[PDB]
Amino acid sequence: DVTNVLLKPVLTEKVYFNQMGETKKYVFVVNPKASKTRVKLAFELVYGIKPLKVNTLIRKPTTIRGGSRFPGLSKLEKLAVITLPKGIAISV
Amino acid sequence: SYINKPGKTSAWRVMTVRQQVSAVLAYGKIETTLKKAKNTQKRLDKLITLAKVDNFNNRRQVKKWLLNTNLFDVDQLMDHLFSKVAPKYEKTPGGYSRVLKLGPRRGDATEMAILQLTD
Amino acid sequence: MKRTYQPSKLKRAKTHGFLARMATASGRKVLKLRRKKQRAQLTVSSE
Amino acid sequence: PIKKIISRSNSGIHHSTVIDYKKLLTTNKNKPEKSLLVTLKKHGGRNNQGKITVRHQGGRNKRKYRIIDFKRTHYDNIEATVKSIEYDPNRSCFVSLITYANGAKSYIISPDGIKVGDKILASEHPIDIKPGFSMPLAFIPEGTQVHNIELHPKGGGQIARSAGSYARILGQDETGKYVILQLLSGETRKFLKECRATVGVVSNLDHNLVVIGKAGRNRHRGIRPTVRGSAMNPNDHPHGGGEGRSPVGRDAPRTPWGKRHMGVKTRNMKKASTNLIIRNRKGEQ
RNA sequence: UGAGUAACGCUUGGGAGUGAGAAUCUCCCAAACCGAUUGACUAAGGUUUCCUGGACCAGGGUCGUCCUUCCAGGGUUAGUCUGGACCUAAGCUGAGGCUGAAAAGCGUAGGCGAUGGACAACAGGUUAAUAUUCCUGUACUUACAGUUAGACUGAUGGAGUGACAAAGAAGGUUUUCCACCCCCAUAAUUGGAUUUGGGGAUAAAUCAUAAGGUGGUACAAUAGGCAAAUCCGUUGUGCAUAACAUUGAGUGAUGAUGUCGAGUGAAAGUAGCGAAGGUGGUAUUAAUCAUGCUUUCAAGAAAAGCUUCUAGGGUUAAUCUAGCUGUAACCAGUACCGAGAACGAACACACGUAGUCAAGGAGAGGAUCCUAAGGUUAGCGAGUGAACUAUAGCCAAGGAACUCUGCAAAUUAACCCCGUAAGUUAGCGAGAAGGGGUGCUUAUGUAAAAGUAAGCCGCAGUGAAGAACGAGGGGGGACUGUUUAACUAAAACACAACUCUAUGCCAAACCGUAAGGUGAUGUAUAUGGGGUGACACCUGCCCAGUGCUGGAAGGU
RNA sequence: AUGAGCAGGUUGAAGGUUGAGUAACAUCAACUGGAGGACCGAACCGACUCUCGUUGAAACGAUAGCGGAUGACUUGUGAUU
Repeated sequence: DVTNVLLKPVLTEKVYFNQMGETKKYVFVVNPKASKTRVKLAFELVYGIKPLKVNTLIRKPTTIRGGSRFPGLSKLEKLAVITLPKGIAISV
Repeated sequence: SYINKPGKTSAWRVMTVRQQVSAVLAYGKIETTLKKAKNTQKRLDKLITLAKVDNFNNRRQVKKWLLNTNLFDVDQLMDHLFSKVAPKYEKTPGGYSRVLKLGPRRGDATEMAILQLTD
Repeated sequence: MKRTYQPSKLKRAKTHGFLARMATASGRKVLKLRRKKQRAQLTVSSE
Repeated sequence: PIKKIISRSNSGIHHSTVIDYKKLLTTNKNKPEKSLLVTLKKHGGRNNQGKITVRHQGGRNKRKYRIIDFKRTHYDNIEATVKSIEYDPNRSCFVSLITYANGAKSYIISPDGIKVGDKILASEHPIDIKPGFSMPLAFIPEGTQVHNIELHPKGGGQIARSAGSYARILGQDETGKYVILQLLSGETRKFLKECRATVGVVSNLDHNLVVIGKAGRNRHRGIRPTVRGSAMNPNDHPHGGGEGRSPVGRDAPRTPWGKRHMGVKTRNMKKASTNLIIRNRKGEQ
């Protein structure tokens, strides 16, 4: 852990649907170079909480702004979604 | 003359007029092309005249020109016809319905005719 | 109809790869002068 | 022996035959023992350069090399018993599996007449002669069918090891060296006596009686179909190209290369063995 | 400018609403096609095109409230799936290393290299975007460390394994099929009537039975496998009569009181609910046994991985097995389009585009006509239906009078039954020739039918569908075939076959400059060259000259 | 090198088996049999005929077809000139 790989959590409608369940699934944008071993480590050391399960994906960059006068490219980000034990969660 | 829309012959106009008479029997109003309205008025008048004998022969006969929908079945149409439509229009020697000329469409700016029947 | 070029991106990488073009001295010199040629794309990876 | 091919095909007529493979062989089903077989790769007509470097050859069906003893000196004075006669699709003959009495099975080249179960022995010492014996030339008298001769001693028999090939001794050089041999194809040399030999004739002698039949069967057996030189492109070959069967105009015609190569021998006139020239395929010295 | 000339690039009509305004936006209704697809899987390909909401300013072959158009936000989760971590096939690179003015070329150890191999999961659930990934339930593997007991382990090297073609055959096995049973719904207004349709079960995983297959089971000497060997081997003996080992369908028990269901259907047809969850065979079917089996020759993969023996050693247990416990199983992928408005094709076009299930009547069919779910009216429409034209359907009669000509067009067809010659390399011809038949009711007919008989019918009976046209003479080549991509398809080319020629091994020849390699891991019965070019009988002459070869004096 | 596929229904030669039969042959009867640069023929390949397109659906094809169609196989992946 570099104490920076836990970049930021996001709360979208699908994330709201995930968190309104029971296992309290949350999502963190993280550095795409770390393995789930040290990611889970960083998680049980930032709090007293170990993740119940982990899953990883990346938001693939696309041509952002589409066809326009000033198009561009979208950002690179890896989302790690964590399920926690049912009765416990994290107060961000 | 390879694959394309090939145009339409008697079969398509027959199915079109059958669909249109079923639709007008559903409500009592059609807005369509003037030519098809002129074609359909004859069959409509004959059908109104043909169902006044009310036997199984006439049942099959006047059934042979009806199509289906959800609000009305072809069985529903023949029942409605035989039940109420035939006895009312017996008081005229022809000219059951009226086909009136509307304005042009916005799709093709062509003459649209409204066919209706009231009593 | 089948055409002359196929979008096989792996065969594309084999045919016109950067590591393929740095394995040849002619390719290395071409990429050097293309750095001097103001080109944005030098190879497929440097597009 | 052979037998006429029965196909009852209605596309032309086939006048071809095929060898029985049973009265001369065994196990006419390709699944032999896994003892001494190594997979082979053909060159597809190409060199190591990637360029095609053989003429009208390509399309051979895949065949596996049988590991055959050639030096025949590692196992000496150990008695061998013929255990099988297995076909060799690479060479023009059928190899024989034998078992040296110490317990060592091995593939060898099968001389004509040997059968499964025959008892023979081969070494580097003067002994009697039975079919299959291999023993150096210095202890053998003239007048015997000998094949698998070794120009480089201790290397392995190379000359006259095709279908039904052998050589006959036409004497010994009176200086105690260079036994005189009649090589096949009419050549006659004074070959080194330092070398070994395999007695008798080699099996599978019916390659003088093989039938090729059609094009694609040979293509699968190897050689590709192609045109003569005198119908090639007018630059690649001036005699071909155009209308009217332009025939060959060059007396002693050439190749794509300007080879005046009719009747002329291309054997080296100044090799170290050129003093050992006796007969070249037509005449003397 | 042409010029409003052409065109607007595979398929509707009506009702209702939205919206100021709608063929093209939506709901509904129907249609008719595809239906071995016009149904879904995914490789690869495109990589946000995927989803929601708002909106229609630049494109929509007009329109466009809408679009796959723009704007804002958002969607793809993997100890067992695919793949890195397992490795190799061709192949590539390749230090050092060989050759070459140099750059460089070549090349070994090796390291890279799947389209293959080693290898542990299945099902239901649920979103606006996915899901062996997420959840639910039912399981599996893999070490790690400790513990319980047993227990000797043994590679670097040796042995085995993996390890394998095509073609073909008949069975095991349960499905399939059908009869019939259960259950559910169904009860008929037209003449007639007590009708009609559908469903009927479950995975991984564990256990048991394992059909059957595959074809040897132990004793010892080792002179063989760099060694060492208890492993292959080698030798016969005992059995060689059936054990022995391997394998192996299926079937059953759970799993599985679970999903689920005919169908019912409240706020939407959503949720809930959800009955039945049965037998006999089968001369129809594939599937699995099965790397099974039979045959042929052009003779049909490796490494990984597995087992094993000895070295290697340990034998205060290093160490192995399994129980139990704990720990943990990493890297990457996951949307959709996906035969096509998201591939290519510049393309909103109709084209070629991996594999694969691919249902019914019905048939040998994956052929054909009509259908089950599916999805929609091929990004321009609407009218009259001129000449002229594309497409057809047809023309009474002659019928080849048309032509350079039966060019083109048009009779034959599917199935069943009679009969077929010349020539013939005995295989064909041949569906030669030449004729007949195809329906229904009853009975007979095998297992159902064929088939037969009687009757009846049609204008005729594969009644719709799609179905080789023959005969002879001639030229060439035998043939089957390659063949001038986007003009010619051949009688060109090829081919078997043949004469001659050269190449004797470090073979010649070829490539490079060379090493060197193919040739070739070939060995004259092999290869090359040159030409001839089914089969058959022959190929006659001429060496003046050129040439080919050979020779040795003489001149040179 | 690596692979996938070749609907369909076809023929019964060879081989082998049994028997008659011959001193043995030979000869034939029947049986298994399933070989085929074999058959037609779905797919498929090619472009041989016809028509259309003749500034197209197409920088070149679309119809009916034709021939071939378990091999002088096709096709896919990778290498390779």
